[PDB]
Amino acid sequence: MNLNATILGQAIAFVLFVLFCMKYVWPPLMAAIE
Repeated sequence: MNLNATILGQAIAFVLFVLFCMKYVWPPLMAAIE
């Protein structure tokens, strides 16, 4: 079942999360710790 778009979109779900951590968490994390 080579449903490309779903595997691609699973990788989107992963990458979007990961970079959202690299951007919407990094600065306030940095401010909190130093």
